[PDB]
Amino acid sequence: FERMENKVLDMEATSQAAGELAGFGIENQFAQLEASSGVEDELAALKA
Amino acid sequence: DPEKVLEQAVIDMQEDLVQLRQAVARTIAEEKRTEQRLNQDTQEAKKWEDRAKLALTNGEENLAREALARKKSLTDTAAAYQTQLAQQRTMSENLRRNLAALEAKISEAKTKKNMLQARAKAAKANAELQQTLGGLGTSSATSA
Repeated sequence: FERMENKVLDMEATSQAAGELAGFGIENQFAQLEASSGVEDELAALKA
Repeated sequence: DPEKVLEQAVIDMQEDLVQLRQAVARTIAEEKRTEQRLNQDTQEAKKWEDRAKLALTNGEENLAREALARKKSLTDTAAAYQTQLAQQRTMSENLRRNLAALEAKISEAKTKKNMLQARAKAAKANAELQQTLGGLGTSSATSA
């Protein structure tokens, strides 16, 4: 449990270290992907 | 040369912003590790509450009050780690906002200097052409 909890603290430090830099455009790209998915559902409604 | 001086200043700023990325990555690890600590302390507080429920089922009020005192100690310790976490969260965001501001300032400074250098070189070249074209031909015609 001592070794495992030290690896949990290493995973919290790793999760901070990834999360603290990773502010990106990609969230707005996922909003464009949801808009494109909405166009494919409108094309499916047109086919129906 | 001011061009070499401002390029070196921008290079020094790359070292400083890389140290600020290291400070963000450190602070990210501290907030994640202190979250992990309070998360496991609150899970142990549930285990000690269940130890009190078993003691109360057996009629051992002495063991139940001791187990509840362990629950109290663990939830107070998790509140101490949540208080420290709040300091790591505000520091993490402060370093992040300072990094975004520093990167923007470097980019603007370098591009404004680059266009000013190009305009200054054209201005001196135009002035040099006025000095060479302005003197010639007149002394040639007078000498002839």
